[PDB]
Amino acid sequence: RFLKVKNWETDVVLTDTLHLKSTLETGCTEHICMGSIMLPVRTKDQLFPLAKEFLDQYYSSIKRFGSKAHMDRLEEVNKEIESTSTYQLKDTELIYGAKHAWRNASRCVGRIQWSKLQVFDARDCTTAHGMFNYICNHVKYATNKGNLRSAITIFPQRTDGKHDFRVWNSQLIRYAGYKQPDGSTLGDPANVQFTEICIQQGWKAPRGRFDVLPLLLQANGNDPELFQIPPELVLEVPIRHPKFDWFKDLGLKWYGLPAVSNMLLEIGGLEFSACPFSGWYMGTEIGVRDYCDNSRYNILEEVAKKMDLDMRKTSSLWKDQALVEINIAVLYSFQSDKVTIVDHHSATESFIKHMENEYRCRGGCPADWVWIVPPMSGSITPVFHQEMLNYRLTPSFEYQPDPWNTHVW
Amino acid sequence: RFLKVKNWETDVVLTDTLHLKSTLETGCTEHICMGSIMLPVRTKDQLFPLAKEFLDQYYSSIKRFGSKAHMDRLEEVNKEIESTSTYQLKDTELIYGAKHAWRNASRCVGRIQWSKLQVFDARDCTTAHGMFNYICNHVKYATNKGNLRSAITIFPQRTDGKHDFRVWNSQLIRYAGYKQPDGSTLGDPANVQFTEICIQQGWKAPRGRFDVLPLLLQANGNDPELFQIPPELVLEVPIRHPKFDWFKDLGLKWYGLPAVSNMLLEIGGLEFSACPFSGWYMGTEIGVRDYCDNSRYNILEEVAKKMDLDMRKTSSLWKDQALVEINIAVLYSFQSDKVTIVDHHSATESFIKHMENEYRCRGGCPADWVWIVPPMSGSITPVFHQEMLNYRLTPSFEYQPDPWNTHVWKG
Ligand code: HEM
Ligand code: HEM
Ligand SMILES: CNCC#Cc1cc(F)cc(CCc2cc(C)cc(N)n2)c1
Ligand SMILES: CNCC#Cc1cc(F)cc(CCc2cc(C)cc(N)n2)c1
Ligand SMILES: C[C@H](O)[C@H](O)[C@H]1CNc2nc(N)[nH]c(=O)c2N1
Ligand SMILES: C[C@H](O)[C@H](O)[C@H]1CNc2nc(N)[nH]c(=O)c2N1
Ligand SMILES: [Zn+2]
Repeated sequence: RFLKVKNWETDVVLTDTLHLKSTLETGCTEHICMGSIMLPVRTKDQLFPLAKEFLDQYYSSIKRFGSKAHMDRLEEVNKEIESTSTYQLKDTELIYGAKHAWRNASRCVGRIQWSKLQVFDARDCTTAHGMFNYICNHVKYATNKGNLRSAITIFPQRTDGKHDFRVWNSQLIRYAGYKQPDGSTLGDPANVQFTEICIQQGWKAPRGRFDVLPLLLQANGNDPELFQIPPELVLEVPIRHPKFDWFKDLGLKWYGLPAVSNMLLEIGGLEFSACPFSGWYMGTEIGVRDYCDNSRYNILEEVAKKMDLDMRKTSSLWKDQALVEINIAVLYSFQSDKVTIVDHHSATESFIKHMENEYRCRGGCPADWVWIVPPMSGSITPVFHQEMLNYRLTPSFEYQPDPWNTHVW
Repeated sequence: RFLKVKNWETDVVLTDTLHLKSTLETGCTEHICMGSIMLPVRTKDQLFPLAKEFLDQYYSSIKRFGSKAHMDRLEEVNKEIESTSTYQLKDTELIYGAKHAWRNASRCVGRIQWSKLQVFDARDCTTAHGMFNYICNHVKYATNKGNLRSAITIFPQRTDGKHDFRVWNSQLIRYAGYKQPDGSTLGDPANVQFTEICIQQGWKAPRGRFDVLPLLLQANGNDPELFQIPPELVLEVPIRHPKFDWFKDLGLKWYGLPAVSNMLLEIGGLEFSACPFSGWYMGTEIGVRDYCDNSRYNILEEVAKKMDLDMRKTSSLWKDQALVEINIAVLYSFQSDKVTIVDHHSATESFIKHMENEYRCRGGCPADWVWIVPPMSGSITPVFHQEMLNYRLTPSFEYQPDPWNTHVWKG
C-alpha cells in the first residue's frame, strides 16, 4: 500500500505515498484497466466535508494546521454553508486552489511550472461584454509580445446550474472549419460543428483556411454572444523550414497561445465552469497532432510530395521522415519569431525532474503515461521508460458537457 | 454488462462483452491505475475448477459442449487429479491452449496471426541435451531460410516446483554484453549479467560486439548446461542504408529470429515453465529499441555525427532525424536479404483489423495501449487513436522470476 515506481533506463526507484490521499475514482477495477479511455448540482450535504478537506490542506501548506485561525476559518465556512447553501473562497485560497489544480493535472507534462501561475480573479463579472474584457486582458498578459506567461482567469462559481458562466469555445484561439460542396474540408475539421454554431448564431465567416474564430460567451445562463478578439492581440507564426525554401508556399501558420477554455475547475467542493487557462506550446502539439492527424489538417501527403519521397510503400517510412521535418520547422519558426515554445525532448526531461521533486517534497506525483509520452519519438524521451501511477487528487480540472447540448435556448 | 470503446480518428464504436470472462486481476483499483507498471506450488484444491473451465472452453470451441466426449474427459481429468494430484493434456488441448495464450496476450500487436502457430510437443524430453536438440529443430523450422514461420516448443510441465524445466536465456538468440574495467560496455548492455553467468559456467567468450550467446538449459530441476547453437542455424542480416553508403561501415548486424524463452505458459491450471516461442520482427524493435535506447547499443550519436546534423541544440531534432534513418536501414536490409519483417505502419493497421474482427466474432480483444503503440511516430499509426480495454484471460503467458535467483545448486 506504499507503492514503488521504477525508471527502467536509470534504475531510479521512487516510493509513492501521496496516492493514499486520493479520493475520486479512476474508472479502473481489479478486473479491467481503462487506462486508455479518453473520458471515463451539489446539495448542502456533500459540501462541508469537501470544504473541510480543502481548508485542512491549505492551512497545512502554510504551517497553520491546528491553529486558531484554522479553526476559525473552518467555523466561519461551516456557518456560511449552513446559512447560504454555499460559500466564498478568500483570494489566498483561490490562488492556492488554482495552482494546485494544475499541480494535480495527471495528463499535463508541463507541471514543473505549476507554482508560477498568474491568477486573475473575475468573480465580480456579470455580463458577456465584461467576460470579453477579462478575456482580452488575459490574452494580452499571457502573450506578452511572445514571451509567454502562464495565466488563468476565474469567472463566478456555479450556483443552481441555471446561472452558469461558460465559454463556448474549446480554446480561446482556434481556426474555423467548413465542409465544402466539393465534399472536402476547408480549415480545421475539428471545429466544423462549432463554426456552424457561430454562423447559425450570427457570425459572418471569411471562409478561409486559417480564420481565427470569434468568442462565444455565456454569462449567468443567458444566450451566448459573439465577440471578435482584436487581431493585434492574436500572435501568429508563419511556418518556414530552415532548409526547404519551398515550405513557405504551403501557406501554413499557427497561433502562439494555447488557451483551454472549456474545462471545469473544482476547489473545495465549489465549481468554476468558466476558467480559461493558458501556457505555451510543446512543439509536437502543433506539428504532430494539429498538422498531421488524419482528422485534422492532414498535410503529410502534400509535404512528402514536395520532398519527392517514395510514397509507394509504407516501409520506406516516408511519413516518418516528413513528420520530423514538419516538426523541425514549427520549432524553427517560433524560435525565429521569438515566441516561447518547448521541444518534446526538453519538456519531458523537465517532467522527470519535476517528478523527482514531487516525490521528494510531496511523496508523489499523479501521472498518466498514455498522455505524458509525446506522439512522436516516444522511446527516445525519458518519460517512456518511467513507470507512473495515475490517481485523482483535488483541487482539479474536469471535463464538462458542451454547452449547446445543455443550454435551454 | 457491456462496455464501449471508441476510435477517435474514425468514430467507430465497439462493444466489449468478453471482459465478463476475465478472472486474473490487473493491478488497478478504483483509486489507482497501474497501467504503466511493467510487472505485477499448486494443490489439488484450486486445480480442478481451473481444469474444468479450460475444458469447457475447449469443448465449446469444437462445438461439442456437454457431449459425452466432454463429460467423459471431465470425469477422466477429475479422477487423474484426485489420484495423481495433476493431469496430462491431450495433444489437441495443448495446441488449442498454446494458440489461445497468444490470442490472449494483450501486449502483442502481432496477434492477427494467432491461429497459424506451429506447436512442437516436447513433453517427452528428459535431459538438457534433449532440450538442445528440440530447440535446434525449432530454430531451423522457424527460420525457414528467411521465410519465417511462427512456432512454439513446449517442454514438460511443473510438478512440485523442484523439478522445473527452464531455458535460462531470455531469448534463444541474443548478443553478449561485456563490462570493461573503464566502465564502458562492449556488445549489448542488456545482456551483461547473463553473459557473466555463461562465462562463469565455462563459456569461452570471443569478446566482440556481436557474439551470439550459448544456450543455458535446465532439465528436471538439475543444474543448467551450456550448448552452442550451430552457426549455420543463426540467420543474421548486415545492416546497410539505401542512400547512405557510410552506414555499412558502422559494422552493424542483427539476427533474424525473435524467440522469447523466459515466459511461463499457463493452460487449465498447468504450468509450462519452458516454452520458447518465435515469430518475426517489427522493424522498430530493432531500429528504435535495440539500437537507440540509451541503455542498449545507443548509436544515435555516431549516426547523427556521420549525417552531420546540428547536434548542439536538442530542438534541432537531430535525434528524431537519425532515428528515422536507422529504422529505414533495418527494414531495407531485411527486405533486401529476403528475411521476413514488418514495418510499424503495416503492423498496427493489421492489428486494428484483427481487433475489430475479434469484437464481432469473440465479443472483445484485450489490449494494452502502452505496449501496442509503437515507440516511434505514435500518433500517425491508427492504434494511437484507438481506445483499448486491458484484462486477463486464460490460457496465458506470464512472467516468472529469473532462474538464477531461485535455483538450488547441486554442484
Ligand atoms: C506552461 C506550459 C505548458 C505546457 C508545455 C503544457 C503541456 C501540456 C500538454 C502537451 C498536454 C497534453 C494535452 C493534449 O495533448 O491535448 C497538457 C494537458 C493538460 N494541461 Fe498542460 N501545459 C502547460 C501549462 C498548463 C497550465 C498553465 C495549465 C492549467 C493552469 C495546464 C493544465 C493542463 C490540463 C488540465 C491538461 C489535461 C486536460 C485533459 O485531460 O485533456 N497546463 N498540457
Ligand atoms: C508473428 C509475428 C509477431 C510480431 C510481429 C510480434 C510483435 C510483438 C511486439 C512488438 C511485442 C512488444 C514486445 C517488446 O516491445 O519487447 C510483442 C509482445 C508479445 N508477444 Fe508478439 N509478436 C509476434 C508473434 C508472437 C508469437 C508467435 C507469440 C506467442 C506464441 C507472441 C506472444 C507475445 C507475448 C506473450 C508478448 C508479451 C510481451 C511481454 O509482456 O513481455 N507474439 N509482440
Ligand atoms: C477530447 N479532449 C480534447 C482536449 C483537450 C485538451 C485539454 C487541455 F487541458 C489541454 C489541451 C492541450 C492544450 C494546451 C493547453 C495549455 C494550457 C498548454 C499547452 N501546451 N497545451 C488539450
Ligand atoms: C522482463 N521482460 C522480458 C521479456 C520479454 C519479451 C516477451 C515477449 F513475449 C516478447 C518480447 C518481444 C520479442 C518478440 C517476440 C516475438 C515472438 C515476436 C516479436 N516480433 N518480438 C519480449
Ligand atoms: C485513445 C487514446 O486514449 C487517445 O488517442 C489519446 C492517446 N494519448 C493522447 N495523449 C495526448 N497528449 N493527447 C491526446 O489527445 C491523446 N489521445
Ligand atoms: C514504463 C513503461 O511501462 C515501459 O517503459 C514500457 C512502455 N511501453 C513498452 N512497449 C513495448 N512494446 N515494449 C516495452 O518494453 C515497453 N516499455
Ligand atoms: Zn488501470
